[PDB]
Amino acid sequence: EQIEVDVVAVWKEGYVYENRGSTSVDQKITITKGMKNVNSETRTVTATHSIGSTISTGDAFEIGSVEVSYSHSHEESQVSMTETEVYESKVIEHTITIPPTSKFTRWQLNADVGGADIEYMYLIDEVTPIGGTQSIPQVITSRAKIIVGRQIILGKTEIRIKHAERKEYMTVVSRKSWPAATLGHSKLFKFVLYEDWGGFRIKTLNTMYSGYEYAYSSDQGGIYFDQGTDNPKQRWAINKSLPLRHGDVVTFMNKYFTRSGLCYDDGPATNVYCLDKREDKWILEVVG
Amino acid sequence: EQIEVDVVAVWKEGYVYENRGSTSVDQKITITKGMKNVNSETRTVTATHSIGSTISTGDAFEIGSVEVSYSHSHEESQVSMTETEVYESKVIEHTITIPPTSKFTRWQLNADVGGADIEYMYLIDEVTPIGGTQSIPQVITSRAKIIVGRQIILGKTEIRIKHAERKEYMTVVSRKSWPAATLGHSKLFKFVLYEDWGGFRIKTLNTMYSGYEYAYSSDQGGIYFDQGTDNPKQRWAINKSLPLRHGDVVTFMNKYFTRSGLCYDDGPATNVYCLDKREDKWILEVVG
Amino acid sequence: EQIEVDVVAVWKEGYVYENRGSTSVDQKITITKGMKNVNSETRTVTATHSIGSTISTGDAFEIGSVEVSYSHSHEESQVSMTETEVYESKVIEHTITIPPTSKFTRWQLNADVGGADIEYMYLIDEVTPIGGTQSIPQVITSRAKIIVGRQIILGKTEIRIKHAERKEYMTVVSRKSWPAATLGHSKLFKFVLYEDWGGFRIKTLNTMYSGYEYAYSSDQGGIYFDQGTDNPKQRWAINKSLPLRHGDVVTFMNKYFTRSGLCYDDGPATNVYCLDKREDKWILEVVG
Amino acid sequence: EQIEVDVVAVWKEGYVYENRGSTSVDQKITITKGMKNVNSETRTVTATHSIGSTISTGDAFEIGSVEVSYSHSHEESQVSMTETEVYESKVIEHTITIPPTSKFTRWQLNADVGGADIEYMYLIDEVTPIGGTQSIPQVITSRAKIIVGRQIILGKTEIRIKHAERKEYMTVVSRKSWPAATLGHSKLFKFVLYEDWGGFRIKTLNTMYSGYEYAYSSDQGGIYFDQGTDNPKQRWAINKSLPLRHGDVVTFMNKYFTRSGLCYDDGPATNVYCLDKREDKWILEVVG
Amino acid sequence: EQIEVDVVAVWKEGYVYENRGSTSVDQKITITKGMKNVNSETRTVTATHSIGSTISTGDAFEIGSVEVSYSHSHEESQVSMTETEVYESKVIEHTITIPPTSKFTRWQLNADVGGADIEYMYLIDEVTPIGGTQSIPQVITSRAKIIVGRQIILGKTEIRIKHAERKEYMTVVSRKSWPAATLGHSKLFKFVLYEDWGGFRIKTLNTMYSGYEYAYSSDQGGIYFDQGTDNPKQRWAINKSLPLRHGDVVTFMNKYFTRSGLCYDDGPATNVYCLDKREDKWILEVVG
Amino acid sequence: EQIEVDVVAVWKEGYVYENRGSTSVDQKITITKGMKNVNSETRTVTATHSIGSTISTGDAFEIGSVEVSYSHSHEESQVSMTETEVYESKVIEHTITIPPTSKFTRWQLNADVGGADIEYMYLIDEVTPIGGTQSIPQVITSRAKIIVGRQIILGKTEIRIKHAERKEYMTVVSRKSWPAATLGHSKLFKFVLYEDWGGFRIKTLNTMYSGYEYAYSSDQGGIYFDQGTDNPKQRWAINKSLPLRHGDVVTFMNKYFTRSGLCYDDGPATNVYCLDKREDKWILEVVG
Amino acid sequence: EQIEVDVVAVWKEGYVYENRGSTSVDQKITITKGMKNVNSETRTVTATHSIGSTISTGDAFEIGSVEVSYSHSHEESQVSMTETEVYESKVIEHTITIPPTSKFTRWQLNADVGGADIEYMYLIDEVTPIGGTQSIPQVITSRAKIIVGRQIILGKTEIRIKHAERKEYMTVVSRKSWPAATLGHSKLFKFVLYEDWGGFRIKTLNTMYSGYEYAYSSDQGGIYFDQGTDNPKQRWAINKSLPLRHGDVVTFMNKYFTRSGLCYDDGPATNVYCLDKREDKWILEVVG
Repeated sequence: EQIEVDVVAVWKEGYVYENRGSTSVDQKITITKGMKNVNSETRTVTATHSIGSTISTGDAFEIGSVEVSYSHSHEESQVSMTETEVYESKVIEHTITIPPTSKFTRWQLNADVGGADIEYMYLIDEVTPIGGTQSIPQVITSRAKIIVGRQIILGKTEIRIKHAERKEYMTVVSRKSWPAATLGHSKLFKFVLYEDWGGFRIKTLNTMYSGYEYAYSSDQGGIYFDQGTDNPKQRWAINKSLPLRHGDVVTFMNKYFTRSGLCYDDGPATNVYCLDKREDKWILEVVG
Repeated sequence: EQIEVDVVAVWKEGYVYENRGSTSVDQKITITKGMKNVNSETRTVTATHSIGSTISTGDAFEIGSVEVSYSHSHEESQVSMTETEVYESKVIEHTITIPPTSKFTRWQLNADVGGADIEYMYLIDEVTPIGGTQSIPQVITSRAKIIVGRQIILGKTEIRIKHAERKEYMTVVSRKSWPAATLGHSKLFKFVLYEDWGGFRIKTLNTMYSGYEYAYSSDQGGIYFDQGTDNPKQRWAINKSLPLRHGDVVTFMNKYFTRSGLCYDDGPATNVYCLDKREDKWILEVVG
Repeated sequence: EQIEVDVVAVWKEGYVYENRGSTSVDQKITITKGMKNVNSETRTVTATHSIGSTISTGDAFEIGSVEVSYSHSHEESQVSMTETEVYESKVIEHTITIPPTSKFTRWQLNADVGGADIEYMYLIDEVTPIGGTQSIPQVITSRAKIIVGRQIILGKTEIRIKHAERKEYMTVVSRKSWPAATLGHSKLFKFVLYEDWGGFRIKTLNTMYSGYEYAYSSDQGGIYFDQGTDNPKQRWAINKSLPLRHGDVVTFMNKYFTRSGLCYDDGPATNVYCLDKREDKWILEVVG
Repeated sequence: EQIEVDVVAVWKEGYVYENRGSTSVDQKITITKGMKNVNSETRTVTATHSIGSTISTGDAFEIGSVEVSYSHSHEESQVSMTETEVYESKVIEHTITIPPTSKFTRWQLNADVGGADIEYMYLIDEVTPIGGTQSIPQVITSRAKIIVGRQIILGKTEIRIKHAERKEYMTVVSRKSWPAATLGHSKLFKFVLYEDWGGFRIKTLNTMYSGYEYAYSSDQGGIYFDQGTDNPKQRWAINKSLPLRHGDVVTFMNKYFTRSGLCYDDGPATNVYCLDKREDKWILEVVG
Repeated sequence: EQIEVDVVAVWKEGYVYENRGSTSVDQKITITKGMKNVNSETRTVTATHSIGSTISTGDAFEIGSVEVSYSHSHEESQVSMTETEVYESKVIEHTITIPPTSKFTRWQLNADVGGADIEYMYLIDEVTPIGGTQSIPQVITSRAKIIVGRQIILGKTEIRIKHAERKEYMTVVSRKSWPAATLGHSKLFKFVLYEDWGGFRIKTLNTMYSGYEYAYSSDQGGIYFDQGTDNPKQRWAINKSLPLRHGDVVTFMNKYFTRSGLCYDDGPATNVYCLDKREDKWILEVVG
Repeated sequence: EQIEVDVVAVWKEGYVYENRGSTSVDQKITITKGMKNVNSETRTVTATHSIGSTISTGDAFEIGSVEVSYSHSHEESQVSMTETEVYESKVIEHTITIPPTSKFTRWQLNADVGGADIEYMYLIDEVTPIGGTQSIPQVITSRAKIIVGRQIILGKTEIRIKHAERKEYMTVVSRKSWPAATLGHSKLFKFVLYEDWGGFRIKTLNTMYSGYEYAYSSDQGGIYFDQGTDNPKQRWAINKSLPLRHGDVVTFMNKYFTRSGLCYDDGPATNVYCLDKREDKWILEVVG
Repeated sequence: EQIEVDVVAVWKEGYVYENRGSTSVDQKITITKGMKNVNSETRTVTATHSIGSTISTGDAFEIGSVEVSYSHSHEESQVSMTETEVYESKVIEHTITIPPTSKFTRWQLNADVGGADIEYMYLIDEVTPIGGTQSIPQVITSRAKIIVGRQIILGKTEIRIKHAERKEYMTVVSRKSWPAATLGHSKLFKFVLYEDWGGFRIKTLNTMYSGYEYAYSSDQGGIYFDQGTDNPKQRWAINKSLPLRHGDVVTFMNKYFTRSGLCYDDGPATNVYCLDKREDKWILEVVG
């Protein structure tokens, strides 16, 4: 089920090499791009035992005083660091033999695909004789055909929500005596996105307490589930325009709490919050 | 005993290279992905001995005072750091000679297999002439055939539980005068998963105290074994839908304590707890 | 829709190699240029419990005093560093065999394209016999043809604003009871640039409160939206001369607050400010 | 519009290799030159809460005293480092097979071009038989032909000033109720250099307040714009002798404040100052 | 305008390799020499706000005392490191196949050229059969022909002085109401070296105050310009014997202040001093 | 003017490889030897401003006391590190194909040449069949022919003294009202070594004060010049036996102060001292 | 003057590789052994100037007190680190193609030569078919022929003593009014080893005070020279059995002070001591 689309590729970085000499030139251009995230968690437990003892004689031994301050201190400290480095590089080398009196031109464009919100690095290497009218592509526009996943029909489509950075699915647990959203490795928990005039409602199918089905943000910040109402707190706002599709990255922004968005945070007894300035990317996928 | 399945591969990262020049181009793309975990445990023992002695004369030697504060301090400190670095990389290089007036297109998809919860990196390299209608695959869906292990029949199947990160099996030991779960290298300890209307019950076969067979979470957090009851504390919730199979990664989430899950933690005299926000991955395997 | 333009390339770095010997020489020149940005965020929580106890006897036990100061201190500290290294290199090697009694000359120019504000590294390698009249290019001027994107018609063109460094779009949220600009991953929010005699007005289409449409800077610094007036606070100044085009990097400088410019900053409940000495680069793109 | 010039190349570093043996020798000489600039900006926020409580009994409980000093301290510190490494290397390898009974001689000269103030590394490799009269070039003088940019006619030439290190153009903003120079990404701001008997005057075309056109240094240090007068404060001194040309690196030194020069500095509400011992390099370029 | 000269090359480092076996041996000797200079400049701004409050009750609440010392401290510190690494390596590899029953001998001499004060690394590789009378060159003397720059005629030669390490020319500015020497990027400032019976006088041509022409050292240390006198303070001593030539590295040592020499130092409002134990190398060059 | 000499090479390190198999073996042995000296000089300037204010009420507000200790502290610290790394490596690789049933034997000897005090690494690689009587060379003695520089005739030979580590010549300056030795870049200063029955006298030719010609050590440690006397303080002791030659490394040890030797040290207003336990190597060279 | 000897090579490390497959296998085994010694010497000079001023009003301003404690502190610290890294590696690679159904066996023995106290790494690589009776060499004994230096005749042989680690010869200087041993670069100082019934006596030839010739250890520890006596303090004990030879590494252990040995140590005014637990290796060599 593919769809046509207008891709646009804006410039990023160019490079030209005008070989004028009689000899040819071998040329190698390596573009490296590398992320490296490290998450350390040191716990330290220091324990000191100090025994001070001062012997002083000023009043009775009149003429002056001798104050002998002995002191001892045994300090036992136990540290325990725990790093977790994760790194990802992408080297891209291109070896080209540039002929004599030919200029080589690399144009690195960043091709952003419309609709789908996909982007890809679009290099353009040319080798042509000199002198000539140089054609620098500031913005290229290509007509692409995206092969696309199954469309999510809002209402009557069971989709499981997944956090993109964590790779942990959205689950339902009982905080207080209320159903509440939490990140978890379980794929059993499913959701159904609904659309009213107000906005998007995330309804659960697997809920502990019966009736309490539609997700909403509390005054505190945490996510709980309530009954279907006309409350703007239980509505949400999706970043991508309809229709929603398989493997679609979205960011649920609360309608009442306009600033805040559905996100991960290390809270007490719940870890899916609607905090101010938090637009966490949720990949949503469909069940078989 | 293989089974059919719908694999789906969502986009991750793309890359295009439009060679337009008369000369061909050799191209090398190295994708590195490397984890590195380091676990240090420093113990430090400092020991100071300080001998202060102050001689003061203000009262008797009237006009002012001379206060001579001598002091000494011998500090013997012994440190003992112990790191344990473990690193795992996976470099993936692809050398390709791109012909003249041909574009090369790499599409990196992340192929998530349905049911089994397996995922794999699915690269798609193409080399085709220009200009042409570009076909960007946002979501590919493939029909795969998983060769699958032996199915776990809930009741009448002896399975030993194993912690995925630690590679240590679940064992039974006597905490207080109660059988309790602990991580250990022994494979002799076996379990039988049962399913009632409430949820999943982890029953032991090798227990110290007779009768106390089914796993349950205490008010404290630690795991103990009790008799068969209608208590939701002794039920559990598995992340993968049935049927359970060999080499299946699961996360046992307590039914009463909805937030907490069966997990590893450095506690006193037991190291398998049901702590809040802890979904530790247990690979469960079948005995021969 | 391409346009002609005068490119100018000013000198950066030169290099000459006069091989005079009878034997030829293989020559390899690697130009590396590498950025590496690292963003750590350590949170530390130290917790000390100290129990001092001093036993002193000076008054009653007359002749001097024995002051025995015992003390204890248990210090539990938990650190949690989180780095996020991102690095980008660009190595450029050129292997050339220089013949006998020939000089090789590399001239590295930095070719700045006019109008479009694009720049690219322009190397010039020559190989010629010796001795000869050396031709050093301080400033080359080339006539280029920029392939350019769709032109933004000021008024009647829906453009979404995007922060260049963050790759986050400009969005509208309700700060206080006022519509206010914020960075966000949502592409649904669109803007229309207007031009009066005073300057450039950024009007929103998707606003929460009706009427409050045109962006303006407050006395505090934060960006809010107001009605259309003759106020210089709601005007702005764009760095590139007209016409504005697709994928155009701009810097909106407030007309009233001449120093300040539309920018990202970690504020409370809004993150798009007009702070003094802040010229953040906004790529603006057109909707399909 | 090229011009002739006398290039002079003074010695830097030599190297000789006298192969005397019957076998030839392959020789590889790599000259690396690498800059690496790193700009970190750590912000740290420590927050301690300490609750000391001491219970003492000396007066009433007569014979001595027991002073029990309990104390607590919770220290929450949040660090946030942000490095920005930028590195640039230039490796230059030359592989040469030196024949038997031939000496190889590399002479590295630093060729400084006259007038234009351009410099380039000028290597001289020779391979010749032995023994012979060695010709060491301490100072070579070459006649070059610089291809030069468009000449700046002082008065009636609109030139935009650009900071070389920052790559940020000179702009005009309103500090106090006075037009003042600031660095900015806007290319709209233009200047016209004038020459009187006193010195060089930097006049603006785009000024906020009408009349206040010519740049001058204040008693504080900051740059403002005033009317045309016979004041030496508004004159300047350019490092390169006339005529000024496209892509010309200059350093504007104030005539009154002889020590100080037009430069970048992080001041409050203006960032282009005339500070003592500051000769910042301004590339000045011409408008199309 | 070349001149003959006696080069002398004293030993540095030798190496011999006596291959005695029937098989030949490939041999690679890499001599690396690498400088790396790093110049960091960290600025740190710490700001603490601490609110201590102690509540004590000893006098009225008679029997002992409870002293409850609460305390708070918010410490905001901003660091800003700025390194500037510059590195220069020179690897020199020589691959040689040593034949059977032949010894290879490398002798590294450091060839210091007379008069001109130029030096160069002079390797001597030999390959000869064994056994033989070994000829170790402790000191070689070669007759070279230096190609030399234009001679500086003392009086009637305009030369601009340049600091070798900084690559900044000597300039004249007004410190107090006196002309004073400073480092600067301007090449407009010229000097004329004069020679009397006493020593060398550095006269300026471009001076602010008329008459004050000849350089001299003050009692403080800084360099100013005075009228022509018989004062030894305004004389100087050059390290190289006459005649002075183009691209000549010199060190101006004051005649009165025999220890001190013309040098760079970060002083207030002047940066060219005559400090004790400072022999900074000034390259002096001639104007076209 | 070459001279014969007995070289002796004592053992350092051996290595044997007995290939017994039917297949041959390629073998590569890399001997690396690398020095790396780093000279950092950090200057730090911390500046604190602290404003404490305590409000206390105990006497008047009778029953106890409230002591509110507010405090503030602004700490501005500026650091400025400056490293200067210099590194020198010498890798020596030897690739050899060892034939079947042949042993390869490397013997690394350190060949110390007599008289001249030159040393060089003397490797001996052999390849021979097995089994055989192994010939291990503990001490080899070779007859070499040193090509030697011009001999220094003690008296009537102008030689300039040079510090080996610093590469700075010995110069004469006026400390107090006395001529004194200092390190400097000037080659104009010359010396003449004289030999009496007592020892070696370093006489200057270029001296400021007439008569004060012969070098001597003071009671303080610094080097000054005095008239010719029978004082042992002005005599010296050279490490190499006569005759002295060009490029000869010597260590001048004072005859009176037997422990101390002529050396470099950072003193006030003189930097050539005769300190205890200081045998700095002076290369002495002859003038043309 | 060679001598026969029994070499013995004890096992160190083995390695076997049994290739059983039909395809051959290329195999590369790199043994690296690398020493790296770094000797830093940081000198730091901190200088604080602190101006505290407290204004207090409690007595007169009755009801409580305001105590305003202002304070200032300017801390100027200058650090100066100086590392001196010296590293030496020895990589040893052996590339071998192991044929099908052949096992490769490396046995690394450490061959210690008798008498001479020389040792060398003795590898044994074998390649043979499988299966076979494996012959593991725990201890090999080879008959070698050491080519040996000139024998030292105890009495009537002038030998100069040299410290192995420092490469500095033993010299004589006047500590107090006594001749004393010191390390120095001078080769003029010679010694003659004598042997009595008691032990070895190190006699000097070049001594300052006449008569005081034979080396002995003081009660302090330092080495001085005395007349010939029957004192065990002036005797010594050599580690190698007679006869002593050229380039012989020895350790002189005092006969009276049995624990202590002739060694280097940074003492005041002498640097050759006889300290407890110090067996410094002295290479002793013969004069020509």
